[PDB]
Amino acid sequence: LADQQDLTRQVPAEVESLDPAHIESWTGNTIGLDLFEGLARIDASGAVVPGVAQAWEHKAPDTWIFKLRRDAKWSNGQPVTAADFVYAWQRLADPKTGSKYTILVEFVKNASAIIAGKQPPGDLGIRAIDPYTIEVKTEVPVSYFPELTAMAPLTPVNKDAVAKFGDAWTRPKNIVSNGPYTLVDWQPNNRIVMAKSDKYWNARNVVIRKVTYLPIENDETALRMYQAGQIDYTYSIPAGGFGQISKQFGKELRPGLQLATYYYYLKNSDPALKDKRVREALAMVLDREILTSKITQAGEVPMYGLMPKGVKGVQRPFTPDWASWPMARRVDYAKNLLKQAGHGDANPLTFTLTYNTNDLHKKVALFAASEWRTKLGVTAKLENVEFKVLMKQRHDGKVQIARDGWFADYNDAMTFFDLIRCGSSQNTVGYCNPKVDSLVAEANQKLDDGARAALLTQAHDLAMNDYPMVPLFQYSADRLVKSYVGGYTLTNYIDMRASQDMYLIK
Ligand SMILES: [Cl-]
Repeated sequence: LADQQDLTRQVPAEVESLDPAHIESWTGNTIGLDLFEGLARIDASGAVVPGVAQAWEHKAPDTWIFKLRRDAKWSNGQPVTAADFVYAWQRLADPKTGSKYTILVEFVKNASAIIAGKQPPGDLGIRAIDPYTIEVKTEVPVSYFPELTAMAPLTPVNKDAVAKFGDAWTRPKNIVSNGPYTLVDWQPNNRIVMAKSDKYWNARNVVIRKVTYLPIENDETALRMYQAGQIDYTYSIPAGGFGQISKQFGKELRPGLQLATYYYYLKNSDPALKDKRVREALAMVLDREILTSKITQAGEVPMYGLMPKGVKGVQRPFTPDWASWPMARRVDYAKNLLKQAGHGDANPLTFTLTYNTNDLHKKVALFAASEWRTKLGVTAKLENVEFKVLMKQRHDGKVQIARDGWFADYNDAMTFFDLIRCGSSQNTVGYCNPKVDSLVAEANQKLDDGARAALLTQAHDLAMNDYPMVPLFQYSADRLVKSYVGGYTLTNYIDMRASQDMYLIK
């Protein structure tokens, strides 16, 4: 081990919140999971390992038991118990809380009714049998339920701290948390600093003593800082840079694909975008082969639906008929769709295309705009905003076409269905197809995984034929991590890599 154990990690934007109930993003989960620990954790390899729960058991199809360790503590020295989880999950489910991430608790018994305000939060199917024993009842059987409990929004929250401090409870001077690190400094758009916690039950095995998170929007600037030794661990690499970066940094460039999809949000209540024919036309004209081979260049794979190849629970991704058509044929068909929809040359379309400030996103957006102009005569005006603002605008439908992207929360197709299920808190495009939903509910009754998969595949295909959004490609996991950073693996496919699992060598 190295004498010094400070780690500096770059994140793509200012974090939206450090309150587990309001955490929505990759950045929020990465930072929040250093500060809070749930029933389980995802380790450096991507494996689900014990968190506050030392063990768990699938006692019945709809029932899980979690046995908590007895020495889990909050940062103020108070014990962590079953009651803390009951409170946290009820709070998450309560619509008065206003969480945008109710999807994770939705599998729990009665959660839907509670979210809808039909039943009180106390009815939620999580119970403290005793201070160290948790019982969770689910609406339907979920074989992988423990994976979900490793995400930030299901971490416990300290009732007293929230009660005493209200909206200021996550401020460094007020916050109480139970993870391997405690928050020392939070300067928005500047830095977040955290220090190893001596109260964490597994402190003796936590090597990294200080973690610094720097929000840097521009990948090139991030690269410069990495090169200067200001950063040990980047978010990604600049678009089009793989070649020169590989030559200069070699194996520090950690390669792979992620279980994550890059796509354009479409406002489904838009007067034009509400027409499936318009959405489809916009989708079929974009050349994802050129996009990936010439613009992104980091191994990204063209995608036409939400399911990345390799995700458990479906048989295969969605690949539309036209994916293998000559472009000229693609364009003719798409122009005819616009005509059919009443948006021919007599009624030209203009949209605003909003993305979060970043060089890759800008490049992708410029490409889409030119593609749509030259092939369809559709005008997309580019607009860049801060990521936090973009997220809010998508929720509120204040953007028409928007840069979006989803990282799997767990390795099953269900995580991607959170984007298109009627009424889901993360269905921001506003799509609703009851047949798709009923097919999913049916799939989740199947006793056989094969049968389940078939139905989920059918439901996914059915949804994508409606083109509720525009999938572009599968995210590349490529990033730079210094040679002296140990513990990094290439098998963490959802890219949930906690600081406590790494260590500095040399
Ligand atoms: Cl394509």
